[PDB]
Amino acid sequence: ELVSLAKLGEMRTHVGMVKRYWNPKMGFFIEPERKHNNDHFVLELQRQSLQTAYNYVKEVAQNNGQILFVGTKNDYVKKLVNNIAKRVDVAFITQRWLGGTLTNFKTLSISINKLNKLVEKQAENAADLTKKENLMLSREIERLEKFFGGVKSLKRLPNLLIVDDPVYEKNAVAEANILRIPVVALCNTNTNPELVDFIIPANNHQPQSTCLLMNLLADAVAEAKAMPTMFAYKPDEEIQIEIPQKKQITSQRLNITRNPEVLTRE
Amino acid sequence: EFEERIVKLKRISKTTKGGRNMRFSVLVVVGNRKGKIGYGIAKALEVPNAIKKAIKAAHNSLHTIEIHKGSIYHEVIGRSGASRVLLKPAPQGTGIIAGGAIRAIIELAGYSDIYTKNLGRNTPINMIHATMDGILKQLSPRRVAILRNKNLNEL
Amino acid sequence: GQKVNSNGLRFGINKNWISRWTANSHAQTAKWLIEDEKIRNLFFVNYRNAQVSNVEIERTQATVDVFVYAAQPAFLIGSENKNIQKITKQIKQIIGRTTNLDLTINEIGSPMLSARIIARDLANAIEARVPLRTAMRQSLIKVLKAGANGIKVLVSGRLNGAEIARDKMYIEGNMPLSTLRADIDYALEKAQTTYGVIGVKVWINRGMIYTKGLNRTPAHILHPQKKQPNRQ
RNA sequence: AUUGGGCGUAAAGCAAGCGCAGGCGGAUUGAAAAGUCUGGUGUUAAAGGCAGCUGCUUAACAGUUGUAUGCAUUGGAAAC
RNA sequence: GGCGAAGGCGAAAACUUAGGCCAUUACUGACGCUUAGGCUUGAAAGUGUGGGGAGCAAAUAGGAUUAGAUACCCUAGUAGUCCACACCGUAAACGAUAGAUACUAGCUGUCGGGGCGAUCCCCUCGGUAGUGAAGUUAACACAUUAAGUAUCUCGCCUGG
RNA sequence: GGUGCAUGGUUGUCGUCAGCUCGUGUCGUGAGAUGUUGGGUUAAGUCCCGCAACGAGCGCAACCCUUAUCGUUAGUUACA
RNA sequence: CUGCCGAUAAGGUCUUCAAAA
Ligand SMILES: [Mg+2]
Ligand SMILES: [Mg+2]
Ligand SMILES: [Mg+2]
Ligand SMILES: [Mg+2]
Ligand SMILES: [Mg+2]
Ligand SMILES: [Mg+2]
Ligand SMILES: [Mg+2]
Ligand SMILES: [Mg+2]
Ligand SMILES: [Mg+2]
Ligand SMILES: [Mg+2]
Ligand SMILES: [Mg+2]
Ligand SMILES: [Mg+2]
Ligand SMILES: [Mg+2]
Ligand SMILES: [Mg+2]
Ligand SMILES: [Mg+2]
Ligand SMILES: [Mg+2]
Ligand SMILES: [Mg+2]
Ligand SMILES: [Mg+2]
Ligand SMILES: [Mg+2]
Ligand SMILES: [Mg+2]
Repeated sequence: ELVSLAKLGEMRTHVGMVKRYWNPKMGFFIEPERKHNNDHFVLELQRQSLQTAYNYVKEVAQNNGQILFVGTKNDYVKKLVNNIAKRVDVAFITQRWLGGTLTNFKTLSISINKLNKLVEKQAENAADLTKKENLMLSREIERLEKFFGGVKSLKRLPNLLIVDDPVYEKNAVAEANILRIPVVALCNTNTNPELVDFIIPANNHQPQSTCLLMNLLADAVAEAKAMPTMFAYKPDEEIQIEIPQKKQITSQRLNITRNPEVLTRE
Repeated sequence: EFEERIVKLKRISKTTKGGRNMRFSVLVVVGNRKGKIGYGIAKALEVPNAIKKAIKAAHNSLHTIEIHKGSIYHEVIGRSGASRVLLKPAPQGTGIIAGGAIRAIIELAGYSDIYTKNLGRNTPINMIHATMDGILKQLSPRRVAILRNKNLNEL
Repeated sequence: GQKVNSNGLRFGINKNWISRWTANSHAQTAKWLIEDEKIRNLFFVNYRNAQVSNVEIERTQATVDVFVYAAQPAFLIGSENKNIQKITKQIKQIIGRTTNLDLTINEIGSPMLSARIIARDLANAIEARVPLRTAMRQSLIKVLKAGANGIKVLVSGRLNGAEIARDKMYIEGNMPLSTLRADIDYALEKAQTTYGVIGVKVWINRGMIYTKGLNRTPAHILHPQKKQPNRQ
C-alpha cells in the first residue's frame, strides 16, 4: 500500500493545532474531541484523502500536465521544494507568490521571457560587457532568477497546484479557484475547506510530517514520469527521516502576547 | 454572433490638485440570443477604449441561461441592493413587455414572452444585477425531480 | 510648462543646418537669408500633394543649389517634365537671373517616419472634416507599422469647431525629450479650418544616434534608393 | 404598501413601569357546526361588461344568444 | 466590575422592604404575551411655605483684553445648589435599537449559583463584554445580548 | 480698428519642485482603491528591500557645452 | 504653553458622440 498507519502516527501527521485556532467547518476530519489539546485526526480519512490526491496527480503527470509547487513559508519548506524540484522537473515558486501569477499570466510571461533572453545573452558573452555593465546584468539575472528561477520552464498556465498551507497561500488558492484550476493542500484545522478541492487532512507545523507528505505527492509524479520512488510503496527502513535541528516534539501554538487590541481610545 | 448594446454611458470624474479628471464609463450587455449573456462595466479616458474593455470584461464573465417555451418558467423576484425586479411567465405572443435595462438583458438572453416590473430603484447596474440574480436562482423542473425523487416533472 | 523647441535644442550637436552658406557682408547676409525662406515656403505652401519632407539650400558667392526631398516626386516632375520648368522660373524670379541654379529633387526613403508629411497629412484630414479621433489613430497605427519608435501628436485648437479650445495628445512609447543623443524629428503645421486654426505638433523618435558627429549622414532616406535628378 | 413599505446612523420605538377592555395564545379526547369548503333551489330588474353572430357600402352604431357578483334557505364534510 | 424597569445607586451602623440567579422525585393545571384609555415612578433647572447656608456660582459691580466686549481671564457677589412638606413632568431621559417567544458556526475574557476539592484550572446553568462566518444592510456596520430566519401585540412615520 | 473670454504660435508662474498617468490584473453594488502607500538611501517617484500587485511612459539622473591637471598634433600674426 | 487674530458684491463656461474602422 501507499503508507502504514503506524508510520503516520509516528511522524505526527495526526496532530493539528491548538483547539483555540480551528475553523468550525473542518469538523468532518477531526473525530470527536477529548483531552488532547492539539486536535487529532482520523487516520483512515488521512489515507483515503491522500490516496485520492495521489491518483489525480498521477493522472495529470501521466497525461503530460504541468503541475506547480508553491511553498513560501518556513525555510525548511523552501529547501524541501527545491529538493523536490531537483528530483522532478516540476515548476516551483519558493519565494513570495506574485499577485496574479496565474490570472495575469501574460505579464509574468513577458518577465520570464526577458529572463531567458538575458541568460542566453550573458552565456553567449561579449567583451562589451566590461566590468560595471557585466555586474549590473549579472545582478539582474540574480533577481529574476530568485523570483522566476522555477517558473522559467513552463510556457502556459499550469494544470494543477500543490499548496503547503492554504491559509498562508490564500492568494495562490484564490487565483486557482477563480481560474478553475485544481489545487491540493495540507490543511491544518484552520483552513476553509471550500477553497481546496482534494483536501489532505494533515499537519503543517512539523518539519517531519510536511516532508513525508510533500515527498509522497512528489512520489506519485516521479512514478508517472518513470523515475524511481522515494517514500511511496516503501518499507520501514527506507521511510525513516530525521528531525531538523535549530522529550517529545512540541507542536504547540503560542506567542499569543503578540496580539494586542488594535490601537484605539480617545 | 454575440451582439452587444450599451445600456448606460455615465460621465464619472475625480478631483485632483487643480482640474477634474473625467473618464467615461460604459455598461455593455453581450448576448448570443441562445442562452449566453454577460455584462461588463469599464472606465477609460475615451469612449472607444472604455467600450473595448467593457466588452472584454463582459465576455470574460458569461453565464448560462435555460429557456422554457421561449419564456421564464416560474415567477421570481431578483434582489440586489434596493432594486427589486419582478419576472413573470408569459404566454407565447405577448412579446417582451419589459423596458430599459431589464428589456435589454431579456432580449440579449434569448427569452421572448416575459412580464416585468421594476419595483425598486432605476439605477441600471442594480436593475441588471437584480435581473441576472432572478434568472440565476431559477429552478428547472428536472433538477427538482432528481432532488424530490419525482418522475421527470410528471404530476 | 513651456518647452524648448526640440529641433532647435539639437542643432549644431547632432543635427546639421538646413541652409549652409557664408555671406560677404551684413547687407548681403539679410538678402540671402529672407530669399531662402521664400523658396522653402514656396515648396511647402503650394505643391503640397507631393509630400515634400524637407528642402535644403546651398549657396556660394554666386551659385545656388537646391536639394528637395519628396515622397511622391511625380507631381513635381509632371507630364513629360512640364511642371518642372514652371518651378524653375519661380525659383529664378525669387533669387535673380544673374545667378546659377542647380535645383535637385531627390526621392526620399521611409516617408512615414517623418514629422513633416505626417503633420501635413494630419492637417489635411482635419481640414477635410474628418473626425479628429479617427484621423490621429489611423496615422498613429500606420507610422508604428512603418517600423519606428514612439510618436507624440498634440493637436490643440478650436477642436471640432467648439467654442472652447482644447488639446488632445497621444503618446505611444518612449519619447525621451530630455535626451540629446536621441533622434527626434519635429514639425508643426497650421490646419486652416472654417472655424479657425488648428495647431498640430508631431514628435517622432527614430532611434539613437550612437555615432558621434554633426550628422553629415542622411536621415531616413537611405533604406530604399534615393536618386532621380534635374541637376547638371 | 390587505394583496404591496418602513422606524441604529435618512421621517418614525412613547423616559420607564403596574396594568382593565381588545387582539393573540401549550397538548389530548367528546359534542355541537358560528366561522371554512362543497351540492340543490330562489334571487341579484332591463341597458352597459366580455365572447359569437346579423344588419346597415365595412365601421362607429343597433339588435341578437351566451357570459358573472353577492345574499338567503336547505342537504353534507369536521382538518384549523 | 455589581444591582434596579428607567431616572439612579459608592464613609459606617440599625430597622423596614423590593426584585433577581441555580437545583427541585413537591403543588396548582394555560392561570400566559402585548396593551388604546387609566394609574405609578421619572436627571437637572424652576415654583410655594418654613428652616439652613461652609464652599461654589446664573443675575450684578469692578479690573483686564479688545476696533467694540453686555463674552472667554481675574477680584468680589444675590437667587440657587442642602433639608421637610407640596407642585412642575421636560433631557442626546441614547444601546439614537418596544416587549414576548423558538432556531441559527466558533474563539477569548469577566461575574454569580451548582458539581469536584488548596488556589489556579475543568464542566453545567445564567448576567455582563471583545473578536468573528453563513445571514442582513445603501454603506458604516449588526452578527446567539441581532440590525439574521419567523410569529403575536402596542406605539410611531409619509418631502423641506 | 474691436474681441488673448473664439483661437494658432510664443512666454511668465508654482518649479528644475519631484511629481503626473497608462496597460493587464485584483478588491469594491459605486464613485474609487492597488501599483505610486511601509522600512532604509538620496537633490530626486534615485535606488534597494517589503508588498495583490506585475510592468510601462513623461519627468529625475547620464549622454551636450564650459572651467580645473596631463599626454599627443601644430609653431605664425603666438612664444622666442 | 497658552496676547490678539474680524471680514471677502451678483450670474456664469468646458465635454462634443460612438455610429466604427
Ligand atoms: Mg494646491
Ligand atoms: Mg419607504
Ligand atoms: Mg431620526
Ligand atoms: Mg427606548
Ligand atoms: Mg425618542
Ligand atoms: Mg407585565
Ligand atoms: Mg386581558
Ligand atoms: Mg342585469
Ligand atoms: Mg348596443
Ligand atoms: Mg432638581
Ligand atoms: Mg459691567
Ligand atoms: Mg471668586
Ligand atoms: Mg433663582
Ligand atoms: Mg422627547
Ligand atoms: Mg463587530
Ligand atoms: Mg407640508
Ligand atoms: Mg488666456
Ligand atoms: Mg501595498
Ligand atoms: Mg513599491
Ligand atoms: Mg494684540
